[PDB]
Amino acid sequence: LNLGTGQYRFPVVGNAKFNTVYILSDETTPLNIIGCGWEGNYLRRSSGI
Amino acid sequence: LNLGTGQYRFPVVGNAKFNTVYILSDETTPLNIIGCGWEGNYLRRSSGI
Repeated sequence: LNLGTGQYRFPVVGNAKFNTVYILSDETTPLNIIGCGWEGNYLRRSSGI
Repeated sequence: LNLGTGQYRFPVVGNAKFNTVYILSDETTPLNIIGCGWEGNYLRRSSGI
């Protein structure tokens, strides 16, 4: 088998309101997804509360 | 149809105690309102508590 263990990093570049990450595959093969992270620049100008 | 998805930003300029935002329309057409935000300068001189 070709199975492997995480993680896997991949660029999701752009605004948060517009990027829709999704996982289609197919297959004759399993998968497991444990967690999901993200990073990114955050800048709110109006310092709230 | 002409439906669309948010957001929509629009100036509510002035003091908070005096601005009354409200939504009349009419129509033969639906609407949905999910959330509402606002920003604005806040300056309380007397640093309370």
